[PDB]
Amino acid sequence: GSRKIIHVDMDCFFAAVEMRDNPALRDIPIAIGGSRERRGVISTANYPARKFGVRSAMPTGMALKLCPHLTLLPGRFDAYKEASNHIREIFSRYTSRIEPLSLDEAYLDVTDSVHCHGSATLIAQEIRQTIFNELQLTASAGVAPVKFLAKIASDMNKPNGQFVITPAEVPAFLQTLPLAKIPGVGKVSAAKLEAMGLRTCGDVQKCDLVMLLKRFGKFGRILWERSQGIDERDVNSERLRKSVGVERTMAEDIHHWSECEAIIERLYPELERRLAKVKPDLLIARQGVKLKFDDFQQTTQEHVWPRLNKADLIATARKTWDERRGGRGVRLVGLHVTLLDP
DNA sequence: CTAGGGTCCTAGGACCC
DNA sequence: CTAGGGTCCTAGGACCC
Ligand SMILES: Cc1cn([C@H]2C[C@H](O)[C@@H](COP(=O)(O)OP(=O)(O)OP(=O)(O)O)O2)c(=O)[nH]c1=O
Ligand SMILES: [Mg+2]
Ligand SMILES: [Mg+2]
Repeated sequence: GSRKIIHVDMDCFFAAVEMRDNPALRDIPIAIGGSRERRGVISTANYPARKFGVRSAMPTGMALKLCPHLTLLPGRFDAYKEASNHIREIFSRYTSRIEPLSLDEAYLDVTDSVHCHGSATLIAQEIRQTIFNELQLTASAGVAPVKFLAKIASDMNKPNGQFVITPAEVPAFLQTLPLAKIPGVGKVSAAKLEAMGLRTCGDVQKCDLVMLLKRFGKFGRILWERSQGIDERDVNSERLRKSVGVERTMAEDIHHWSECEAIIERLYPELERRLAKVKPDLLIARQGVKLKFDDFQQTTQEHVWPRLNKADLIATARKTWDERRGGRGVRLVGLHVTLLDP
């Protein structure tokens, strides 16, 4: 045999950084997100805000109606990136088998670690404590024989705790595990399963695999596997970004093409900078645009293209604007690139 | 009264052999 | 008295943080 997988996850990541750097924000409801005037949402919130119901992805106006004392911060990305680089270097003291999933979390494979006598429990404990020292931030961790259980486990003694699932404990832990707790099983999937009388991993273990393949395709095989603790996904330390985009939601819907082009002119230098970091010569596989309309419908138009090119993005966006807008107002415009393969 | 990044999967149809 | 099957494009969506 069994692997030893750790998932490490920072507690309230953006709000914890802001609370550390400004202690007057410790005991008051705060969130990182865009204002109502800017038609924004909540990136995350601290625990004082959360007991009022403030959640990641909530429209900021709803957040303020739920928590009128909410203090709203714009977010300091360089502060968060600095912390994220530090925790990942901490991870590297313990193993090179590191798969970051976002700024604030990573799977570790410590199957063959000679740290703490190979105890994944003590390694996770030591990683959490080293992060508290040095960074003055708290993390939670999960320890399990496979990825998705380690990720579920990191949520169970959150914040500032951990939870271990041994191979012996997996069958009991699975029997009653709500399917919605499985990463990748979101609102729509969960509801379709519920409509089918499937709520827990116990329910799916009684199910015909062919039946699940019929109704769900590949996802049905994943659901069948995870429901009995099968998850052979290896921790991969060699993943690279495959795309780069820049996009903006305007405070007011635009209705004139010239406004669309003007926004593209503002977006293009930013996309160029970012593509330059990871690909100095700007060579790409595809590039294209995104529009989102006043009804929250959105469309993307992209095409094979060898090199980032502003004039081609504008011409593309003119086509999208002319052919797909349908007379609607546009609330967002975005630019997009997909990188080459090897 | 609904962000901005991204991952991955599926599907319809063009293209290739 | 005409190509199926594979691959490539491409748009859209579920989902993740
Ligand atoms: C979920 C989510 C997170 N984020 C950002 C803000 C978070 O600080 C960071 C990591 O998100 P999460 O790890 O999902 O949330 P969190 O760490 O803030 O809360 P928890 O302690 O329960 O794990 O990513 C968004 O911008 N939008 C989102 O929808
Ligand atoms: Mg977190
Ligand atoms: Mg996280």
